[PDB]
Amino acid sequence: QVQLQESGGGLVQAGGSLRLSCAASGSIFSPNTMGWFRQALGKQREMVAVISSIASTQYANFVKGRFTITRDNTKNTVHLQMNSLIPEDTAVYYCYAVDKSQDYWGQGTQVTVSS
Amino acid sequence: VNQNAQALNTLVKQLSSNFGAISSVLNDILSRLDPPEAEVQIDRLITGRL
Amino acid sequence: YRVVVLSFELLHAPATVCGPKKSTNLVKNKCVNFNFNGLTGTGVLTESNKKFLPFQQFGRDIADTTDAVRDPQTLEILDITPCSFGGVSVITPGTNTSNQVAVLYQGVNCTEVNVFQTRAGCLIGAEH
Amino acid sequence: GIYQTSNFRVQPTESIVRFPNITNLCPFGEVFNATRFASVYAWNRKRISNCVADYSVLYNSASFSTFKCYGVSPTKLNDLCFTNVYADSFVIRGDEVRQIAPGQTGKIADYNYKLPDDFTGCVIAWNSNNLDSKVGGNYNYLYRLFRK
Amino acid sequence: QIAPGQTGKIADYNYKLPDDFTGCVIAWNSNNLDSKVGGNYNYLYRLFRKSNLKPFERDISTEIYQAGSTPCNGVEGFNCYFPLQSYGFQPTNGVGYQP
Amino acid sequence: QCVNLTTRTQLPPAYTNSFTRGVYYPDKVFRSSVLHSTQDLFLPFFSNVTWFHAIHVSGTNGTKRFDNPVLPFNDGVYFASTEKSNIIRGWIFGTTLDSKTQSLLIVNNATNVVIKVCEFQFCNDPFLGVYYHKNNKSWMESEFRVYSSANNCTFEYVSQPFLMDLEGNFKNLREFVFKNIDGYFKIYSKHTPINLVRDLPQGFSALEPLVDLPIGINITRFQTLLALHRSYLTPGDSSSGWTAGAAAYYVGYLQPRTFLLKYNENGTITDAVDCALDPLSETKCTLKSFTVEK
Ligand SMILES: *[C@@H]1O[C@H](CO)[C@@H](O)[C@H](O)[C@H]1NC(C)=O
Ligand SMILES: *[C@@H]1O[C@H](CO)[C@@H](O)[C@H](O)[C@H]1NC(C)=O
Ligand SMILES: *[C@@H]1O[C@H](CO)[C@@H](O)[C@H](O)[C@H]1NC(C)=O
Ligand SMILES: *[C@@H]1O[C@H](CO)[C@@H](O)[C@H](O)[C@H]1NC(C)=O
Ligand SMILES: *[C@@H]1O[C@H](CO)[C@@H](O)[C@H](O)[C@H]1NC(C)=O
Ligand SMILES: *[C@@H]1O[C@H](CO)[C@@H](O)[C@H](O)[C@H]1NC(C)=O
Repeated sequence: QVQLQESGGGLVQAGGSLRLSCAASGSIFSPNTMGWFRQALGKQREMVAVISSIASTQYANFVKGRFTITRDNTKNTVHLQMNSLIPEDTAVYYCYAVDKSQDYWGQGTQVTVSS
Repeated sequence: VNQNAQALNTLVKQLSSNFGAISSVLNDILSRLDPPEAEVQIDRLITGRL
Repeated sequence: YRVVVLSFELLHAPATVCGPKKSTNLVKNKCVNFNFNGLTGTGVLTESNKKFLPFQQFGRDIADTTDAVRDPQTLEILDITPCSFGGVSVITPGTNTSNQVAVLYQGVNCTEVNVFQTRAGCLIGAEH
Repeated sequence: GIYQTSNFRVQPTESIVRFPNITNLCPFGEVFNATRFASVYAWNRKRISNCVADYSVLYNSASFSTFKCYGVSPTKLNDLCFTNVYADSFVIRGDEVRQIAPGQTGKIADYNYKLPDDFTGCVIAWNSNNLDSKVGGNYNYLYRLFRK
Repeated sequence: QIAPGQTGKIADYNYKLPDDFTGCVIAWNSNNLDSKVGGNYNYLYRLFRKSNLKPFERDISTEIYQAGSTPCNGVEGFNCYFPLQSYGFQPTNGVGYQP
Repeated sequence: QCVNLTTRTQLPPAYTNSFTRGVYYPDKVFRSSVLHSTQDLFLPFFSNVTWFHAIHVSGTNGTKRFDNPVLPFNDGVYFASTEKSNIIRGWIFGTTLDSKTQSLLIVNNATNVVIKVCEFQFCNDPFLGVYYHKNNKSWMESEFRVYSSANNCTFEYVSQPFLMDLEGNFKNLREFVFKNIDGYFKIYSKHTPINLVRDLPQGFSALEPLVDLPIGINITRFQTLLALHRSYLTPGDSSSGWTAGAAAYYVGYLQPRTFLLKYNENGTITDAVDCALDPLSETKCTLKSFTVEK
């Protein structure tokens, strides 16, 4: 039972910053790929960003230059720093642990930005 | 014949007694009460019927 | 935006707004769990020639058992009967002689259960 | 000899339920499918009683924006039986729909229709964009902003 | 809600204690340990499940529950909700809402 | 709107005997050839029931006035009516019978029944001004002068007439039992043609249940609604009313009793025993049998 812990969201005024975290535990076969996805009520899963074991970072055009992903090799965890927040980012975000077979999916943290 | 019929007639009629329970019907206690307090009412029926 | 607020009153008073009540087809001449107008039980149903008064919805035995009932949808009368039951005595010679046994089902027919039907019940395994 | 070892007992396999076939029904159609809804300062409370209320038509109809309920789950209304049901249907704005729930504030929640913190009941809304709006603006729905 | 024979979202949908429970329930307030100023949402709670739990039964399923008649297929929407909501553990909360 | 009548002048009470009348079916269970004991609110056997003329002519001049007093309602009422011209139309039940408390109203016109519970402002003398048409005379139009206003209505019931059309010694007995238990108002009724018996006849007729209504209000007092065929503006010297109130109604009060009811093979209560009447009935109830041996 590979388990993913996501934390660090909530309500933040426009222009604020937050840092969400996913800890992947269990099997998580070494050549894994951890990604972040967006879903606002009424829309689909929007690919926010992706990082592989190669250390390469891939970001979408929606949040150009605003969101960053950081890796922790010792615990094999991931933290996205979401800064310069805009009301268009009001959506629940989820983790995509590609692993090497049984793709895992997240539990969710609410991200709200409005004034 | 009369005494034996009376003994059985009394025996069946005792099934309708509550003996302190909420209902003489077991299905009206289980489906009107959570088991933890439904066993307190049912324990009054087994004792009465036994 | 069209809005309706449905405020529901739950008081110690009789109810006038009720939900729908589920119904199933009437399985006759078979051992079934039945629920007629809230009366729950287990047994088989048969067609009865009784004529209940229109207000009367249930039938009662000399004791307290309910023998007859009126189906709510179809106004036909149906009489209830207990799902068959009885003791299972084992007829055996001494085990030091033989381990072969015959089974007697007390007070039942030979359909619900080298078969010999007796007044005491249905005997299986013993030759007549 | 003979020995009574067990007790044979025919068991039932299926269950049958027979209730009076449903007939009487509540006038939700006169409420949710009504042609006209009153202004938010003369609210329509219609009393519903002595009829059977089928709530699956509403909750599974999916023709209403909201289905919020307080004190009762929305999937058990068909099982519960109530003394009375008060139906209040009004035309409001969407951003103000969040103001119809207990414990809330706002011009509607403070001035129009106050909901006590202890509700039991359901707020169900829709969006009458193709029913209540006209090209020139529909000003037949009046709204207070000031009270003592 | 943590005792034999009780009901509630935790009692039915979370921790299931048996009737014969030879043992002790022990608890203390964690206001100065578990709460943060911005709210600690690391503790997640289900409000919806298909059925009540068996005793000492533990479910970590994250499947989106179907509140309506249409299937959710792992995606929220109309009458589709994720199981776990987060908790507003804050040091200014009242005793009832404190950790 | 209501019309003021004359003072009732508090006519002295008059009683009569109820020979084994008022027995109703307690349950909806078909019982055949069996003796069932039920403890419930029944009218005692051989009891004093108070009887009132619908119209009483007692004055020296010959005044005709309705005798429609407001009577108490203690744990059920047995209302019997011996009439031939449909001059009794219904009843009103309540505690204060005004706008302060909710009240129940039952009326029967030529077509259906009207049952309401509202906050009626009942007048002192409610009635129905009742007149034929000029050409048909098959039916009779009714003008309701029962209540001044009605507010806060929470129930409405319409069904087939409780009282059949009675339109010359073919008197009919209508026996009703009204109970108010657990917020349900239960009416049991039976109708029997009678012949040459002024008072309640001797015999046994079981009252079939008529209707169980979920009003859920408090009832303490009740009144009887009458049909005014004559004119209140101009009272005739005589014969303007219906034969000086030959028809009458008897009211008895139910009390908690244990009854032994005998259901015959075809489902009807053919006999009853009141256990507290006489020691013989007590012996019958203790033996559960209608016959006792030496
Ligand atoms: C129930 O439905 C059947 C079939 O339509 C009908 O024949 C019967 O009269 C109904 N009974 C009532 C009145 O509930
Ligand atoms: C019964 O069986 C036993 C075997 O345990 C044997 O010793 C004994 O002789 C037998 N007796 C008879 C009468 O067959
Ligand atoms: C039940 O037993 C009787 C004998 O008493 C027999 O005549 C009858 O056929 C049996 N029933 C069935 C269904 O075989
Ligand atoms: C007994 O004999 C008759 C013939 O007379 C035969 O029909 C029947 O089957 C026999 N019964 C048994 C149990 O052998
Ligand atoms: C019934 O009334 C008569 C007088 O008409 C009286 O003598 C008798 O005692 C009364 N019976 C009861 C039970 O009150
Ligand atoms: C049985 O019912 C019939 C009417 O179907 C009736 O004539 C007869 O009197 C009833 N039996 C008794 C004992 O009254």
